[PDB]
Amino acid sequence: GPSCKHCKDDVNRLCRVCACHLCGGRQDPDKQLMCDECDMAFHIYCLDPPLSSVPSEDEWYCPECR
Amino acid sequence: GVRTLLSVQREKMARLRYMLLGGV
Ligand SMILES: [Zn+2]
Ligand SMILES: [Zn+2]
Ligand SMILES: [Zn+2]
Ligand SMILES: [Zn+2]
Repeated sequence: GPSCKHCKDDVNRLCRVCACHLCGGRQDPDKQLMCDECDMAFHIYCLDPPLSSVPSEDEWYCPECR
Repeated sequence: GVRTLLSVQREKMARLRYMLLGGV
């Protein structure tokens, strides 16, 4: 083999490693930002505070790496 | 540009597509 040992690429399990590091959900992959430091995924609406949109910059860093 | 999970997933799909074919 899989690409994720933690969820064995079971798309019907939550995974905070290859999906949203905060809630684990794989829904709205278009709204899951990839930290340009640790390469985790984050729902814009899981961040505290939530981002109403996908940032307009060239890089983004999650609350754990900033 | 900020990368999304979707963008990353699409790139892996594209890479896979080329090997699915046979690399050309
Ligand atoms: Zn996983
Ligand atoms: Zn989430
Ligand atoms: Zn990070
Ligand atoms: Zn963490």
